Amino acid sequence: KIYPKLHQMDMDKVSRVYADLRRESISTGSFPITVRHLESILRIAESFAKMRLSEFVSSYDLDRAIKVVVDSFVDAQKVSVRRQLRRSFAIYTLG
Amino acid sequence: IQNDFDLNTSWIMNDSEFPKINNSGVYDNVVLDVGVDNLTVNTILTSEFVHDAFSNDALNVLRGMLKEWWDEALKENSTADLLVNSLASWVQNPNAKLFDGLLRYHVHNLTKKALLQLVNEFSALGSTIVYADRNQILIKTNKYSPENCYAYSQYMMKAVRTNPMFSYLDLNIKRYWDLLIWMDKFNFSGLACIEIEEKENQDYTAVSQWQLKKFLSPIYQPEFEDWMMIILDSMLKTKQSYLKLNSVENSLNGFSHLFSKPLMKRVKKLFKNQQEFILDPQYEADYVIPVLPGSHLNVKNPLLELVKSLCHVMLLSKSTILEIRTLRKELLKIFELREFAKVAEFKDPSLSLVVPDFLCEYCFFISDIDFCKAAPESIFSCVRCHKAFNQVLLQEHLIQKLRSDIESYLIQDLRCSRCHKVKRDYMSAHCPCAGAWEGTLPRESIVQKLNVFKQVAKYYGFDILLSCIADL
Amino acid sequence: SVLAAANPIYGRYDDLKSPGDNIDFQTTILSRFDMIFIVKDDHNEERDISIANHVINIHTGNANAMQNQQEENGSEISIEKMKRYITYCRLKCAPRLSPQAAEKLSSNFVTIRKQLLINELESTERSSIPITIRQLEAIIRITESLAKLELSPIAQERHVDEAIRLFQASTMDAASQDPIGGTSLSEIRRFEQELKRRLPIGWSTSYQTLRREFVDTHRFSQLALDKALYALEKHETIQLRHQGQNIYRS
Amino acid sequence: GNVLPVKIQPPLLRPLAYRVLSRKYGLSIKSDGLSALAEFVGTNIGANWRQGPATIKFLEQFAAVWKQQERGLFIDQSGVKEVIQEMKERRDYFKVINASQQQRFSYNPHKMQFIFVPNKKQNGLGGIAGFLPDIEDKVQMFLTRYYLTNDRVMRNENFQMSITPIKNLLGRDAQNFLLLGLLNKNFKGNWSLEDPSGSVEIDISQTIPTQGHYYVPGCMVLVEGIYYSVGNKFHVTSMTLPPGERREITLETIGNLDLLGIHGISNNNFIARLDKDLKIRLHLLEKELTDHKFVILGANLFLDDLKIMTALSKILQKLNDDPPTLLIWQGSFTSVPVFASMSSRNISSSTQFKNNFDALATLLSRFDNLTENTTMIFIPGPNDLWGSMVSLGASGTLPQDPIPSAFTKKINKVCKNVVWSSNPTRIAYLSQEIVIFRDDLSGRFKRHRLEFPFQKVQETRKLVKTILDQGHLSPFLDSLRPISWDLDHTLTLCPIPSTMVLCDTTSAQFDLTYNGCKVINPGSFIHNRRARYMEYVPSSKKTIQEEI
Ligand SMILES: [Zn+2]
Ligand SMILES: [Zn+2]
Repeated sequence: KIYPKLHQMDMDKVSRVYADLRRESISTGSFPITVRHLESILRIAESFAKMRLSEFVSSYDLDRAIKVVVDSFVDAQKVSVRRQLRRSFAIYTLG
Repeated sequence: IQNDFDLNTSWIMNDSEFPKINNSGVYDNVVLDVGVDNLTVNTILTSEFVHDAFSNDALNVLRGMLKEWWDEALKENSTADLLVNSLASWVQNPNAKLFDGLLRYHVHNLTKKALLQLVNEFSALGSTIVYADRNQILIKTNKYSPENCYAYSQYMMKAVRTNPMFSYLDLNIKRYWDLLIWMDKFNFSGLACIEIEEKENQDYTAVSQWQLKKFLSPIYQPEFEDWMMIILDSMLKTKQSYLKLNSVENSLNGFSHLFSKPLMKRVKKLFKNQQEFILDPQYEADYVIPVLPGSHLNVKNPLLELVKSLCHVMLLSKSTILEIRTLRKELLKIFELREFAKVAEFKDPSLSLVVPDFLCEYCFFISDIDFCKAAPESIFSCVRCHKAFNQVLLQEHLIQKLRSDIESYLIQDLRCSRCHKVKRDYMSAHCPCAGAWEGTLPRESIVQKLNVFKQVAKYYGFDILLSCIADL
Repeated sequence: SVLAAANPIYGRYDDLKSPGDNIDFQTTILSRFDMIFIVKDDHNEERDISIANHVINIHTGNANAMQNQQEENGSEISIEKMKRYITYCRLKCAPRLSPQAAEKLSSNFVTIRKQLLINELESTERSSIPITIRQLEAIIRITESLAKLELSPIAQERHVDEAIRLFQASTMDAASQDPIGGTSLSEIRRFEQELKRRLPIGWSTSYQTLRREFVDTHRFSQLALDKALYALEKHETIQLRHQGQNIYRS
Repeated sequence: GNVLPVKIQPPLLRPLAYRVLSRKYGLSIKSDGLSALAEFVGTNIGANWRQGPATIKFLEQFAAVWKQQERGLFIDQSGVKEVIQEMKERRDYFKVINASQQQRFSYNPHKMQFIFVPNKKQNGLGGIAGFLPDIEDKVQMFLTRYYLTNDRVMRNENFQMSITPIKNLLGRDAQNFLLLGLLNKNFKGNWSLEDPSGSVEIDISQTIPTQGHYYVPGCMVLVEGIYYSVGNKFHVTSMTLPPGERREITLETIGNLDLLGIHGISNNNFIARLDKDLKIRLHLLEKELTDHKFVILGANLFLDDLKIMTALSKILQKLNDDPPTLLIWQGSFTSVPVFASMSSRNISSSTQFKNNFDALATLLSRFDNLTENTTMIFIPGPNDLWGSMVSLGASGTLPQDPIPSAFTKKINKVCKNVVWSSNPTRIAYLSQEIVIFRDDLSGRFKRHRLEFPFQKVQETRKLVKTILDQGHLSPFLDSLRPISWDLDHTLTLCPIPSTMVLCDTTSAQFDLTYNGCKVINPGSFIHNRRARYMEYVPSSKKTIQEEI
C-alpha cells in the first residue's frame, strides 16, 4: 500500500556528493561510479521512507541513505587511503 | 622597423603583472614578517635561436657598469649611491632615452625567477611561506615560542645572505606573530610582538584589519568587532592551556566550546529584534546596506551576512572543520534554512582592481595599488613615506589600464570547443573536428571590468576617466 | 534501418590500450554501418553538476510540469504529431542533388581517403575502422535525408555542410581517434633535452627556426612535428599563441 | 489662427475631416490630428464652413506632405509639425559622417544581395558596453571581403576563363588552372594561398608578375599555374591583381541604393532607392560651384613649435578675407606622443596637450570672418591622445576615436562649426562622395614588397592602381594592422567614392585620376623651409599654393 513521495530534498547536497564521488573513483582508484548510483541513493531513501509506513520522505531518511552509500564506497578501498577518505567524506554525513 | 605594429612586442609591452603567493589559514606557530630590498640590482648583477632575447653584450656591459658603480658607492660616494638608487626607475621609465621594452621584460622575468629561487631556498629549511611579494614575505616558523627564534631567525638570515645568488640582498625583520588569523593581505587579525626582548615578557598588542566589516549593516558592526575579539581571546586561551599541558593540532581543538551558548542566545535576540524593527520607518536608517566601489552582491537580510562572515572566519581553521560545521548548522537552524542551501554560502563582497608598479619618485619605491579592496588615505599616499600622490596621474594610469585591456581583448586568439587547438587559418567555418571557435577572452569578464571601472570613477571624483568612458 | 547498441571490450574504452584490440568487430560488419559514435565518459565536475541537476529535476515531481510547458511554448511537439509528420514526409518528398554538391562531396571524399592513407603509412597496420565508397554513398544518403526533412525537391550546400560536419564528427571520434596507439623513443628524450637546455622559461622562438634546425640535424620534420604537438599535449611547459608561429614556454 | 479666429465645435468639423481622410485617401485620423486640423482651420477662418475648394485642396496638400513620411497611417502631436511644414513649403544638403555612424550592410553570396544590419546603438541598450564586437565578426570579415572580391571578379567582362576552387585541385595534376585567394605565409614559413574551400602552397621560382602593382601579403591575387600532385607545389607562371570597376556600373547592379543616403535611408523593414533627384542635384552642383570652394592643409601640423604657428598665422591672414566653405586640418597636432607621465615635477602630458589647443582659440579671435563663414574639420593623426596612449606613436587600430571632448572645450565655443571625426571619414556632397584617410602608405608598400627571383611618378601610379584594384583601404592582414571586428565595412571601397584624399607624409604631392576616381596626395604641411597647402575645385580642377 504505502508509496513514498519525494519533494523536499537537498538538491545541492546530493548534487555535490555525486560530484565528489565522480571525483576520486577511477581518477584515483578503480571502482566505477555513474549516474545509476544517484538513483540508487534515491531508491534507498525511498525504502527508508517505506520502513516507517510514511508517504513522504523526510530528511533523516536521506541522511541515512547517504551515510550507507558513502560507507559502502569507503570500505572498498586500499588500506593506505581508507583513513584519508574517511576523514575527507565526514562533512556530508555529519548528522 | 619599430614604426610597424607587431604582436610579440605588444604582448611583451602590456604583460607587467607580478604574481604572488597567498596560503590562507589559521596559524598557532610563530610567524616572522620580513622585508626584502635592492632586489632588482642584485638580479641584474647576479644572472640567434631565441628571437625574444635581449642583446647579451649590452647586458654584460651594463652589469659591469653596475658592478663598478657598487664598488665606488661602497667607498663613500653619495653620487654613486643615488645613481644606483635611480637605476631601477631609469629602467622602468620609458621617457628616458636608450629605453627598450625587451630589456624591461628581460629584467622583470629575471626578477620573477630570482623570487621563485628565493622561495625555493627558504622552503629548503624548515619553513612555510604564507605571503609572498616584491616587498613583504611572511614565513611560518616551526617553533612555538617567539623567545626561542632569536638565534634561529638570525641563522636563516646569515645563511640566506651568504648564498652567492643573494649576496647583495638586504633583509630586515619587522614583526613577530604569536597567533595569526590570516586570509588576505587586507584581511587579517592576530597578536604580534615587535621585537623579542631578553629576560622580560614581550609586549603583545592585538590588531585587526578587515575591509569585510565595512560591508555590514551599521548596527551589527559592533557585534562583529565584539565577537571577533571574544573568539580571538578564546583561541589564545586554549593555545596557552595546551602549551601549559605539555593534520590535527591540539593547540586549538576545543575553543568554540567556550562561547557557543552566549552566541546562540545573542543570535536569537538579534533575530527577534530585527524581525520586530525592520519595517519601522524611523529604524530603517540603521538597516541600510552601505555601498562601496567594487561591490556586486545584492542581498536583503543583514543578519545572514553577519553570521556568514562570522562562520567563514572560523572555517579557516583547517583542523577543527567538523566542530565549526556543527556550530554553523546549529546557527542556521535559528533561521528556516538548511545546511547546504545556496543562500547560506559566503562569497567575496568586493572585487579587485590592481594597478601594477606605481612609482613614488620621492623613494624610487615600487608597489602595486588596489583601487577597490584597499582602505582610503592609502591610495593617495606612499606606503613608506607619507607623500601625497598626484591625482591626474592616477586617472591617466587607470585609463591606460582600461585601454590596454580593450586592445588585448581586440587582438585575442580563438580556441575550439571540443579540442583546445588554436585557429591556424585566416578563414575557416570551424575546426576540422567537431566544435566551433570561441574567444580566449570571454566577453563577460571585460564587461564586468568596465562596470567596476564605472563604480570606481563614480565613487571618487575622476572627470578625465568619466570623459574617457563617455566617448565610447 | 538498423540501430545497434554495443559495449567495447574491457568495459571502458581504455584509450591507453590500442584501438585495434578494443573492438572485436570485423571489417566486413563495420563497413555496412556508416554512423558509429564512441560515447566516452568524462569527469570535470561541471558536466557532472549539470547532469545531477537534470536528473533531480527529471524526477516525476517536477518534470511533469516543466515538460508540459514545452507543448505550451511551441518548443517541442508531441510524439504522435511527430509520427504523422515523419510518415507524411516519407510518403511525399524525395530530393535530388546538384553538381556543386557533387563536386564538394568528391573533394571531401578524396581528402578523407588521403588522410586515412596518411595515418595508415605511419601506424603500419590496417585501420580498425575503414573508409570506402560505401561511406561516400552514406554521406549522399545523409544529405538526401537532410533535404527530405524540409520537403525541398532539391538538395543544396546548406544541407551538404551539415552532413559533412556530422560525418567529420563521427569520423574523428572513432576512426582517426589517436591513430598512433601510443627511431623509437630515443629521439624523443633527445629532443626534450635540447628545448629545456636551449630555451628557458618565459622566452619564445619561431617555429620556422626550430624546424630548420632539426631538419638540418638528424631529427627531420616527421619526428619534430609529432614531438612538438605532443609536448603541447603534455601541456605543462609549452604553449602556442599567435597562430602557429609563436612557440611560448609556459 | 487668423486675425479673427473663431473657436470651433469639433463635432461639426468631424464630417469634413472624416470624409476626405477616410474615403478618398488617408486613414486612421487620431484626435490630435483632428486638433491640428482644428487649429489649421483657425488659420483659415475666412468664409469657412462655406468655402469648398481651398480647405479640401489644403487637405490634399496635407496628404501630399504626410504620405512620404513613414507610411502615414497615424497623425500624432506632430500634426502641428506638418502644419509648419505646409507653411514652410508654401550650402545645405551636404553631410559629413565618421566610421562610427556609418550604416551597416552585410552581404549574402547565395542571394547575391547586400543586407542591412540593425544598429546595436539604436535597438540595444548600450548603457554599459554596446561597442564591443562579437566573436564571429572577425571570422566573417575576411569571408565578406573575399565574397566582394569574387563578385567583382565574376562581373568582369573578360571573365564569364572560369576560376576553380582550391579544394578541387586534389585529384588532378599536369593541367593548368586559374584561382584566386588571400596571399600570406603559413605557420611553416612558405607562401600559401587561402580559399574558403582550402589552401595550397605557392611556387615562385618562375613567376612573371604583372608590373604596376605592389604585391603585398594580404592582397587578393589571381594565380595561374600548373598543379603538381608529386608534392603540393602550385608552379605559378603569372600573377595579376583583379581589375576594378567604375562607379556607375557598380551602382547599376544595385540600382541606386541609399548606402550613403542623405535624402533617404533603408532599414530592416524595406529597401530604398532613388535616381530622379540625382540629375537635379548634379545640375545644381554645376552652378556656383566655384563659390563653394573647400581647402585642406598638409599633414602633421605641430602646435608646440613657433614656426608652425607663424606659418599658420600667415595662412590665416591670407584666408580671412575670402572664407572658403570647408577648411580641413589633417595630421597630428602634437610632435610628441602622449602617454602616462612618470614625473610629478614637470608639466603633465595631458595638461600640455590641453594647453596646445587653448592657444588656437586665442589665435582664432583675430579671424572672425574665417570663424564665422567657414566650417572646421579636424582629423586625428598617428600619435594623438587615444592612439599614442597605447601604441606609443606606432601604428594601431584603424577606426580611430575622435579627439576627446574634454581636451577641446574652447574650440567648440570660439567657432560655430567644428567637427572631429575618425581617421577615415566620409563627406557627402550634393553629387560627390569624398573620403579622407591619413596614414603612411609608401613606406608600408616599399618595405613589405614581395621579392621575385629573376621618374618618381611611377610609384604613386602603382600605389593608386593597387589601392583601387584591391578596393580596400587596408590591404593587410591582422598581424600588421589590427582592425575592429565589426567596423571593417567602413574601410571597404565597395561604393568607390568619387574623390579620395590620400594624405601621405611619405609621398610627393600629386593629382592623379584613374578608373573614374580622382585622387589627391597632400604632403607634409612644412617642408624644406616652405609651407604648402592645396585647394580642390569641384570642377575637376586643382590649385597648389605656398607661402614662405
Ligand atoms: Zn614614497
Ligand atoms: Zn576542434
